[PDB]
Amino acid sequence: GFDLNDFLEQLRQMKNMGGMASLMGKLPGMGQIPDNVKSQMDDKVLVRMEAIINSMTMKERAKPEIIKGSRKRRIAAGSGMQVQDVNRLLKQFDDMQRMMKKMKKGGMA
Amino acid sequence: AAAAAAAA
Amino acid sequence: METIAKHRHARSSAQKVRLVADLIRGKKVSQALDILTYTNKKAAVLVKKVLESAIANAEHNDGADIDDLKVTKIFVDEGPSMKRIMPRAKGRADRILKRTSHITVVVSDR
Amino acid sequence: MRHRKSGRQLNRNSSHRQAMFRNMAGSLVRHEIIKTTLPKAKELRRVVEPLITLAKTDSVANRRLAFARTRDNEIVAKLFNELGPRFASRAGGYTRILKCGFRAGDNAPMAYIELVDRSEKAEAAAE
Amino acid sequence: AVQQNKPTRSKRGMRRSHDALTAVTSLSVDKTSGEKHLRHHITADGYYRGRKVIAK
RNA sequence: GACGACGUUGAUAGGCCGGGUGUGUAAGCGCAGCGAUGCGUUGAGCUAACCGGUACUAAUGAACCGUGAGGCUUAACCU
RNA sequence: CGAAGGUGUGCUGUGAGGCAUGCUGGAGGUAUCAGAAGUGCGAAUGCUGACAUAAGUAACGAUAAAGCGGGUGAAAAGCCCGCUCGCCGGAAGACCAAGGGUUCCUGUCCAACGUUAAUCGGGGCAGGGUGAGUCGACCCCUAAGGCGAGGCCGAAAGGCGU
RNA sequence: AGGACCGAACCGACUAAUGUUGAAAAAUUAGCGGAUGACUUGUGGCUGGGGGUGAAAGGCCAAUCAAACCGGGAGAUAGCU
RNA sequence: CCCGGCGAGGGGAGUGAAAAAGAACCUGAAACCGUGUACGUACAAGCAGUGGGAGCACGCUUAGGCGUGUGACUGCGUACC
RNA sequence: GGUUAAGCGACUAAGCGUACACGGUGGAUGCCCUGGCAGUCAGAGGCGAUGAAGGACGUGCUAAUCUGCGAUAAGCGUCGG
RNA sequence: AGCGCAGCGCGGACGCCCGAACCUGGUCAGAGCCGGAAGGCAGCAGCCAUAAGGGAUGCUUUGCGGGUGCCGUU
Ligand SMILES: [Mg+2]
Ligand SMILES: [Mg+2]
Ligand SMILES: [Mg+2]
Ligand SMILES: [Mg+2]
Ligand SMILES: [Mg+2]
Ligand SMILES: [Mg+2]
Ligand SMILES: [Mg+2]
Ligand SMILES: [Mg+2]
Ligand SMILES: [Mg+2]
Ligand SMILES: [Mg+2]
Ligand SMILES: [Mg+2]
Ligand SMILES: [Mg+2]
Ligand SMILES: [Mg+2]
Ligand SMILES: [Mg+2]
Ligand SMILES: [Mg+2]
Ligand SMILES: [Mg+2]
Ligand SMILES: [Mg+2]
Ligand SMILES: [Mg+2]
Ligand SMILES: [Mg+2]
Ligand SMILES: [Mg+2]
Ligand SMILES: [Mg+2]
Ligand SMILES: [Mg+2]
Ligand SMILES: [Mg+2]
Repeated sequence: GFDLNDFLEQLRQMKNMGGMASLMGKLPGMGQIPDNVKSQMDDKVLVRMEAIINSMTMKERAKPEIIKGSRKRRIAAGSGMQVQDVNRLLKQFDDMQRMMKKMKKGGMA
Repeated sequence: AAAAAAAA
Repeated sequence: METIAKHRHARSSAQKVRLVADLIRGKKVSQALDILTYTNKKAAVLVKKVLESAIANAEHNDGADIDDLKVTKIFVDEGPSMKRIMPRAKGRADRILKRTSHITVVVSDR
Repeated sequence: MRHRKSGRQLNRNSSHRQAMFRNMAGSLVRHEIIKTTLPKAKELRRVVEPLITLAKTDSVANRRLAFARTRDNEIVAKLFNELGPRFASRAGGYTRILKCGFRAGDNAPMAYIELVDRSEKAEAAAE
Repeated sequence: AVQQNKPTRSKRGMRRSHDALTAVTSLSVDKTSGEKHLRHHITADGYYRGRKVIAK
């Protein structure tokens, strides 16, 4: 019930502030330097991640376990990133599907 | 809460 | 290494796994399954995994995409055996060695 | 074995075989397919089909077993109302078997049995 | 029921003869140009020709 | 393990039809009796490994192993 | 520009052994003549450790047997959900003492431990979790018995006891 | 009333089978004896090894008893293997 | 980086003089267990060798009658303490 | 050279063995000691109601265990290096 | 009995539809690159069109196979 198609929309729905004042403050107890590392000027990676997804086909966006080196060396060629860059997105996404399945009401405790 | 989880 | 994979521990005894191995040699490769996927013995599920890992090493250590190959070698060796005890007739008949092996699969040229 | 035709058993009590086989029998009616060893399978149909034939009656006869072979008269009611009239044509035969096999841990055949729609014979496409 | 001298080598290596394993050999069936398993049609969908288990 | 039968050119299993058999006159309804109960429907109901029969279900089309005219010498037959 | 050690080889001695050298090896060894021995193993139902054998054999712990559909998962006969089924019920239920000493609950992970699989556990790693003027212990009281100022005994130790 | 009768709990062990590398270093199964009494049981206490306790069998004194276990004299002695 | 269960385990790449030093980590013997190749081997009786010995696989040499392995057949012939 | 006889007749290895190749198992061997094991010389021969030997429990930024230390708690003062 | 046709069936063109993540093309947001600027290059997803390769169907052309229909001819 979740995939890249839905995960991508979550990025476009960031039109309104996108968290420039929200997520930026969702960490009162900053770990010396956690903020800037997350936002990253809001373009260092926050934008790249989207571009990498835009260069993906409807099939890849639907099934994340069907992408190989033949597809990784293609997305980076169009987006402009590298091979490891595209891999990071898949990794961070793998930990998302596992989290968006073990909860119900908020998932708090 | 969607931004308090996907970003958490 | 001419694309290998082998194993270590896990536990499945030697002879136990040495039996299923004989099933696969010579042609092999394209036999990543069927001559294995259609035989159920624990030893089988283990040799296949490493079988694929091995045939997979054909896209990294060396070229020659998966389709040719041969699998001219498959041999299991005795790997360190775990020891345990066994309550029985007051304690006399108890040794229990878990035993374990590997597989060491290979894929060269014909 | 010893000498001629007798049979029907698997490690179990024939005092209990009735249940280990009736609950399962009432399931096919509840559903259609049930994976359960070639044995339990090749053996299952003798309780299902013979109880299927109790259609023509749809009276006291069909109700030879309602309050017994199932706490609720669900399965039985489902019979003289649905299953009975379904296969009214070619009476003989009914449930078919399709090998699945291999049960994980204990390499035992599976199969799953079925009924109409595409049994030993065949059927159309719809519903 | 005790034994007394027993030759690990040679002997036993002989009983092992009747212990080697065996090979299957089966088809693919019309639709699956491969699997089909043994005397089955195909597991991919578990169909011999249509609506059997899950298919079109 | 082996061995026999049959695999749609089919009775090889199961089911289904009929019969046999064994039990002993079901259930339901009606009537008699305060009732237990009895009588009628009714020799009913049920019925296995059986006999006769029936492809309804399952026995699928292929695939595998096994080859490609059979050593030399001599004797008898031969053109 | 490869010592001891391991392994092959060739030559050599009557034999115990000697040398030369390939390879391994990664740092030491020691002609000679003399000196001193924890000085030379095949056995002692020898001692310690490692590995065989039987043998992939017996066995998997009460004969209160379980079937099915979903879920999860790499995989489910065994785990979660559900419907059946069966077993105990002066108990196979509930509570406490004794003893145990986190085994309790939640999340997690499945190497080892579970006589199998294990996503499961009394297993691993985390956290959390036992709140009293009335229940109990302390605490008053004394039983059996113990200890015992001084004391009576007794080589010493120490025994007995107001 | 009763070291009374029958019989569960409870206490005990007469018989047979099974087990005998067991489920178990003495039990399981079916029977069996006592069951208001020289009964049975919880907690704690007291008797120490030539000593204890003993309805007496050399029985019991921590899976040990014609003299417990642990450490010592100790490398006892061994005309024997 | 890649197979895999975001396992185990491994394969590359890199560190290094070395990873034929990878944490099981110096050297790594023996028992014991395997894969490969040469030969012997399914009508033949016993401490399994020793004496004789053909064949076969390789190696010989400007043949010259040989070296290594294996050993059919055959005389003998009951381990050590 | 064509069939029919008679006489011979190697080729097979389920597996087994010997030789060699390569591994596995295993941990000997060689090499090495901020560990032991005799002793020489020179000291010192005692600590404890000023509360010992030996511990329990605490004490660190987390802090499990040693080592320290004691609610002044890996320490406080003071003189000297 | 033998053929030529009609017709059935089948194959290849045409028209329509569908149709390759990259190695096909045009257009190409986001992103990347060159330069002191102004300006370009390369290029992915998507959209449109269109091969190889399919499909429904109307049926022109057309290779070949049929042997039902069934004229004529040997
Ligand atoms: Mg009964
Ligand atoms: Mg030395
Ligand atoms: Mg000797
Ligand atoms: Mg077995
Ligand atoms: Mg045996
Ligand atoms: Mg047996
Ligand atoms: Mg059990
Ligand atoms: Mg614990
Ligand atoms: Mg719990
Ligand atoms: Mg736990
Ligand atoms: Mg006293
Ligand atoms: Mg009495
Ligand atoms: Mg006996
Ligand atoms: Mg009894
Ligand atoms: Mg009594
Ligand atoms: Mg007591
Ligand atoms: Mg005793
Ligand atoms: Mg003395
Ligand atoms: Mg002595
Ligand atoms: Mg080493
Ligand atoms: Mg022979
Ligand atoms: Mg000789
Ligand atoms: Mg002195």
